[PDB]
Amino acid sequence: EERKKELAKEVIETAKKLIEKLAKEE
Amino acid sequence: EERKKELAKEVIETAKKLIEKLAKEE
Amino acid sequence: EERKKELAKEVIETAKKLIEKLAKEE
Amino acid sequence: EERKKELAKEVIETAKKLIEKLAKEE
Amino acid sequence: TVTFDITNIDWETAEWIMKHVYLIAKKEGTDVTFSFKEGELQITVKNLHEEAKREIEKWIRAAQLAQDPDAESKAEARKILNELITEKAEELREKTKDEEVRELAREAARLALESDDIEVQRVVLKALLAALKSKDEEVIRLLLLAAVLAAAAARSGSPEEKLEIAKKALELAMKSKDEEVIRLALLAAVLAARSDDEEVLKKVKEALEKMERIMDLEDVAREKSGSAEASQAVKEIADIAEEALREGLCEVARVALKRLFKLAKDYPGSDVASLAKKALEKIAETALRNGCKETAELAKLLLFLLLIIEVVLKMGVRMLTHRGGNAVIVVIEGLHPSQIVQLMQDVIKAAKKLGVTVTITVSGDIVVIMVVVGASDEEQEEARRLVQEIARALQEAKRKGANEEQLEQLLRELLERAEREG
Amino acid sequence: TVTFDITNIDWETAEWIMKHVYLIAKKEGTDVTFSFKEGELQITVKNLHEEAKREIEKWIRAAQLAQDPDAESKAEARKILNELITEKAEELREKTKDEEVRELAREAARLALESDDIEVQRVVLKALLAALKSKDEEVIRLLLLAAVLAAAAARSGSPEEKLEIAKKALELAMKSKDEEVIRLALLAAVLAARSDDEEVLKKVKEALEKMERIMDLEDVAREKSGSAEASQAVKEIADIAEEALREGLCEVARVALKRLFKLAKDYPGSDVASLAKKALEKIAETALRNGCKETAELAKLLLFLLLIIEVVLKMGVRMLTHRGGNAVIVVIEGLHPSQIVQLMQDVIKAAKKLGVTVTITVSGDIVVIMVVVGASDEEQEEARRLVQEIARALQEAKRKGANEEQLEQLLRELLERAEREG
Amino acid sequence: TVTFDITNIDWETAEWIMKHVYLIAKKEGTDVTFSFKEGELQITVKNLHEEAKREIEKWIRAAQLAQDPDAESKAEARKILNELITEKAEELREKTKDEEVRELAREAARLALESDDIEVQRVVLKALLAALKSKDEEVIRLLLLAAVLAAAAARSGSPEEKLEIAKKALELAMKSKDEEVIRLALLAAVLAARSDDEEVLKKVKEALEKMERIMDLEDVAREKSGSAEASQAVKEIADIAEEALREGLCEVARVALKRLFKLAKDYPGSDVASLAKKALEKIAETALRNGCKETAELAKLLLFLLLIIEVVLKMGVRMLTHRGGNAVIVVIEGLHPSQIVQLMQDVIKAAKKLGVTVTITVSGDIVVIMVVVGASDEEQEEARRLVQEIARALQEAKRKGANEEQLEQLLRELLERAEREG
Amino acid sequence: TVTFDITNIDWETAEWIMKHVYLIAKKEGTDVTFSFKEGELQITVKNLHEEAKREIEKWIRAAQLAQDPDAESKAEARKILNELITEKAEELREKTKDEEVRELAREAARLALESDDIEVQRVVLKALLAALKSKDEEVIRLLLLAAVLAAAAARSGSPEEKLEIAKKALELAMKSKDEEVIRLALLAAVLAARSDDEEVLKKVKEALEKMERIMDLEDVAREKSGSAEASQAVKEIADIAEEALREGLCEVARVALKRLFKLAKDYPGSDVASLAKKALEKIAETALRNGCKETAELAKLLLFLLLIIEVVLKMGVRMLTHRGGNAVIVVIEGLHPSQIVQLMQDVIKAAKKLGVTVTITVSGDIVVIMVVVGASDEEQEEARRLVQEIARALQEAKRKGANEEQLEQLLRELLERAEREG
Repeated sequence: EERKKELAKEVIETAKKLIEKLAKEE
Repeated sequence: EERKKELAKEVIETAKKLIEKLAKEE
Repeated sequence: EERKKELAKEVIETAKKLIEKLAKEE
Repeated sequence: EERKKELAKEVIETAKKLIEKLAKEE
Repeated sequence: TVTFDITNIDWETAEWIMKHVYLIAKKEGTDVTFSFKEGELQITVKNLHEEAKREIEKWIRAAQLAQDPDAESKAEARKILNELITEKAEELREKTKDEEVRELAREAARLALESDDIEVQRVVLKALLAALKSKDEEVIRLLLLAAVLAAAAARSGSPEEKLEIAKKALELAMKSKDEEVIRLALLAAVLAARSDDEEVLKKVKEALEKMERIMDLEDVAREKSGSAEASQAVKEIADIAEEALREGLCEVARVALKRLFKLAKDYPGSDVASLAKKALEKIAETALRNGCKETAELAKLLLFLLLIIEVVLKMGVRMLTHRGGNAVIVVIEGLHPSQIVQLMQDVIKAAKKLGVTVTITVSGDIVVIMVVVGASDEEQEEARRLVQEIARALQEAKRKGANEEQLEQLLRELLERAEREG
Repeated sequence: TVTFDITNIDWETAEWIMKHVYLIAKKEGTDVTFSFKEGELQITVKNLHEEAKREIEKWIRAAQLAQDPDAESKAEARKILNELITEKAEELREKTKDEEVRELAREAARLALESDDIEVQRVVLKALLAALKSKDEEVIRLLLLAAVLAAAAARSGSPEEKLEIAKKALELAMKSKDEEVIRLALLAAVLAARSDDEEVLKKVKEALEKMERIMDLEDVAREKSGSAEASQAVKEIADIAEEALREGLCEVARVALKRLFKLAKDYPGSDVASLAKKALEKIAETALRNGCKETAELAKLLLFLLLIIEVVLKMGVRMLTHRGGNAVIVVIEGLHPSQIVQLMQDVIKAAKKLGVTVTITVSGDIVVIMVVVGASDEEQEEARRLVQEIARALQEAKRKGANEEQLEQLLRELLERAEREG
Repeated sequence: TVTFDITNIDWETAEWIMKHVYLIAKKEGTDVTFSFKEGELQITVKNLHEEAKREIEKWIRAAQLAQDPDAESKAEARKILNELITEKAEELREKTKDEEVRELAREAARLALESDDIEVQRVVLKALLAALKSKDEEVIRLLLLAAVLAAAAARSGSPEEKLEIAKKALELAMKSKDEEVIRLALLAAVLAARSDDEEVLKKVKEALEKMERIMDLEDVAREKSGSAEASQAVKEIADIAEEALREGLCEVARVALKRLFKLAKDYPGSDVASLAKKALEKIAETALRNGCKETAELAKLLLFLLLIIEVVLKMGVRMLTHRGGNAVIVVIEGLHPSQIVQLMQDVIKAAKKLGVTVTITVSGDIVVIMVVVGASDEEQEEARRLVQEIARALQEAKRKGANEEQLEQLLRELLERAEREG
Repeated sequence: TVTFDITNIDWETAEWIMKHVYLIAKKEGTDVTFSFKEGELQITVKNLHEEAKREIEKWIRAAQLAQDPDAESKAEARKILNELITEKAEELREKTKDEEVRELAREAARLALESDDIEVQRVVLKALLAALKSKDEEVIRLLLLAAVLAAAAARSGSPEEKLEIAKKALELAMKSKDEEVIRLALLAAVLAARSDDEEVLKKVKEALEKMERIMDLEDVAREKSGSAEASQAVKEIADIAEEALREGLCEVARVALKRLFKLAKDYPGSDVASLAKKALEKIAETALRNGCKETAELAKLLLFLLLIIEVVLKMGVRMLTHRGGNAVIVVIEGLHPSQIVQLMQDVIKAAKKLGVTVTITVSGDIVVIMVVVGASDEEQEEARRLVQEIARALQEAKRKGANEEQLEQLLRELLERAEREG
């Protein structure tokens, strides 16, 4: 499980960062 | 014949070009 | 006596200078 | 005669020029 | 004044609460004070409306119970999080105006309700909190596609293949600078994350990496511009575009076409741009040999668009440019009569090469050009009606005294009219 | 709206159609749409007048019949081309005012009527369309001279010498940028084209060759300015002016004079210009020894203009400047009183060298100068009256508060008056 | 007119007379003439008031009798100068507001009364005259501290150690530009001058030397910034701050913090500033371990202040930067919503390490931040009131349309209100 | 209009005619035309008055008579030229206020009437014509002195040394840019030209040589400024000032002082200027020890003037800096109160060595300084009255809103008032 839990946190963080990137030009 | 036809086409083209060159100015 | 009289004049003159240096920025 | 006659011409011309310079700079 | 007070709060929970509260206060149009300690948070708001007060209370309760080591508190947190998420997801439905966006929204809410993980739930909530503010329904598509992708990839039974696909796709989305590419990547990744078919996963993972190769080559070509290395990279971009057409995943070829078009547009008259036009022709020929209609039409479209941009730059005049699914329009302004003749001359000089249907309209000191391909005779006659109407609207507005910035706005409103008359 | 359509049409034929149709639509002040395919052309216009509609319909008909491989269609095209050409040639008569231009137009239509070739007819048609556009009659003279030269050189059964001459002259006109040289070259070529004497052909060909030598030498001198190579080019220009005078080909000498004058005006204070001034004196003496009055005085005339320009640059002020066939005028304003005395002294100093008959007039803060040569006592007294009237008009225009742009046109209107009180 | 006339006057006496006379005439708003010789001075004023005329007469009388070789004349001068000192000191006592100044003024007049020397009396007069003109009660405190220090060191029968201390301090004040440090140095020197314990003299002399080492290293670091030598000098400044804490020399420890803070603020983002922040943490930890409470709080304040300044520079926005005793405030205006969210991360991220009590308030498009430490929770609640009222006032000031200069003044008037509500 | 016609005229005669006639037309404020040939001149004038017509006619008659080979024509030329000269010399009289200028005019007319030479008489007429145009009676003094010098040196029986002296003096009058030096040279030359005694000739020739040495050294020092050669040249200029004072001449010493003063004022604060100030004190000491009162006082004046200028430049403030005979004045404007006291102190710091009688007056934001030397104490009291009045007028004018140029004019009007109240 641990590698998947880390990859999930990486996906979530990347998604938060992407939500910021999509928002910040608006 | 053929060289005269070419020279005529060159004259004609140069005339069309010169006509445009003149018409541009005033 | 004399070295103290000199030091006192140097103090007084430095105080004069400092008074001007304080006042100048107002 | 000759050096005097030329000196007179040179003086008179210098004066003519000086008169114009004095008129210009006022 | 209205006040909140939040005991035994862990720092990461504290670093949440203010963010959400501030966004609600900025929605309600009210001022706020916040104060922080190790283990405690205090907040006060000007005369907060009870509906927002209840939502802030719900969030505060959820935050404490999400921190709490008790499993029943974490279960109640999952419930309140999904409850708030469901209300926000519902709040988006009436606001949104595209049915595929409404499908994506409903799917996101459903995926969140199936999700075991409060952190997934919170980023889905963050996406919805962005979407509710967002100005562009296409940015809402990007947001919700990212939300869906995160949720659907993060699932408790998800293969590492799906997680790798999502990571590649999101990194490509973060690296990219053109929203259209982000869409084409994320959509394929969402289709993979929805599916369970390992062939679809494999195809999408290769396609995303081929998009990454394209993206990286464009970065290399751009940042090293004015070089034999950039000139070599043009060939390699075009050759990956050719491989993409030979494989038939032609949505990535649409990416590669657009990447070449950006490079060509960004460096006029260059040897790079001179290579790019010749490449775009071979890519068009390759797309015609493979019958990939929208892609082939896109290659023609980009070619003609480069040519009118090149005519405009050689004339040194003002122009405006906008784009659509099966046509291009370019508007020329202040064109001198000899340049009206010469632009007309050059439009034909382009047309008799490319084979496009094309229409040109002259009014006042404006010329409107429209180009279209693959459409029927009747759709082309309606496009002919539209370009004539676009010229009428533009020149009659300019006659009514429309300023340059108002005509620049008007092309957006006319592009919307051209969708509304569909 | 009004609409037309055209079938099985060649691309080159379509290019000729659109240009000519657009010109008619712009002449009628109306908006247009065109649309293209390989083989077809749709045209639409706002509310086109029946007469312009008939002209466009005739031209479309003629275009199809001019594409058509049937000789009887091409015969009807030759007829309708001649018809349209003839109507345009008539349209030019009332607009034009110089009788030499009216003769050139009349003769051009006559030369067109003899022609076997639709592309000669096209040249004639384009020239006449340009003349109808033209604001300036001297451009009309240049246009018509080119038309005449094209037709008169193009004729069935022509010597190759005429074609070679025409090519040399038109290539010179394409290279050159001094309108009087173009006129002098084309006029000589038109006389050669209208004549059939091989000695006239030979003379004009050597003359055009030497005109071109001088033109090339001016490019060499100008682009190599500040060098011994530019000094060598001045020496050759001067010695070619001596050749031109020894050959009696006085138009060439007229060219050579201006070719020095441009260099002298463009590079003030230089050794190059200092050589050119000395050359113009050599050329003046060389011309006085041969007795061609126009060139012989023109060398003096240019010299005095250079001398005024030199002292006016030493005063550091802008001037009006103009021209006539036997006189020159320069006007100065705001000049300091000591500089008025100096300019006076210098103008007399210039005359004391060149022997040019001269007059100077001063009013307000305005100095008007006129020089005149070879004119009789009565023509000189009329010129004296005129320069005094020019001073009155210029001072009354300064009483109206006129800026120099209006004064340069007022000197044109006063030059017209001078040629029309006589 | 009014006129004065003075004879057998020595050149230094002449310099003495004019300067104060002009300052009196400028105080009375009246025009003047002076005229000079070897041995004579005459002065004329527009219609001077008899009371000011009597002051000029007293000053003149004192000047002559202070020049006079007769001891009884010099005694009469000592009496007139003491009379003027007493009058001006009483004027200062009425005019002033600060109780420490109202202590210092009385004490200075007392030291002058003890004095034997016209020259001390004259600089005492210059100080008092500067104080009567002075704008700031703290500049009056600096002036009077210098006056006291001069007098208390000058007294007859003093040890040379007091003179050396005074000389060191007054040289340090002439070298420096940092007002608060000058205050701290002079205060310590005044306490040493008033005391008679040779250990207190020794301690203050070592302290003033370490203040001087601290200023010298600050000059090295500031003027040689970006060098490895300046990068070394940071470590020296910090280690001397650690000496100051190990020795418990409380005022100079406060000095040393402010020196590092200035360097960091003047060279943001640098390696030098990166060393300085780490040093300030080291010094803060050292101050916490040694129980130097007010100094430790000052170090913590300066840390948080740098962190806000540097995240504000990363935001690239205008701010109001201000200060007070044992609390810090910064205000931001026009901040982007995403930067509000980022600040709402960063402030909390800073607090998580630094351990402060902190408050942040958002109103309209203004953010007010306040930080406080060591205060009891009721004083923290009054600070919480104050920051909210500071936001209310600043919002109302932007609602009144106030520019930042008036806001920085409003923060002074709010700082004074916060002291007066104490 | 009126017309004139002038047969068989030589070119130099014709050049002389227009130069006069244009100046008459410009004096009459009227429009004109002129026309020129080999051997003939014609002139036409607007609205010409009969008295001016008679002047022009006399000039033209005289021009013919001065060209004629006949001695009886040249006698009538002398008569008519002397008649015009006499009438214009009479026209000059009541233009003037200064009786020395009236005596110069009276003597110029006498010298011309006594003269044999047309060429002198014409240039004398040009000088008188320039004097009529002149604005400044000091420039009239220069003009007339040059005229007198030319005439007095040109005399038919003259020693040849006088022609050399006149040439040397006029060459300096042309080389210089300092009207006071031009006067000093020309006056000495006129006194020489008048002399029956060769000792005066010898003295003046050597004096003009030393004036030349001084002027040439200033060119060396200026064009090589900042060099060791310029630094050496300063010493040598001062050595000629020592030659002059050893030779008892105050006149050339004024020149030498002025040339140093110019160098100092044109290169403030420099090592060159630092040598110059020290030299000016050496020259002052030398002049005092030799009893050369006028130039000794001038050295004092220029010394203090440099010191005021340099303390002003060290303060960076505006001043005004007019001069008079045997006194110096400087006005300081916008001076900050600390600078007011400091400048007043610096005036003492100068006076304490220089020993000059000095008065300083302060009003509003204006300081007026005046210095005087060698005057009786009643003249010093009138100077005191004047400086006080100058301060009143200046500050009342600035209170009345007077600008820089208006106050600059007021110092001219006050400088005249200081002579008109004498």
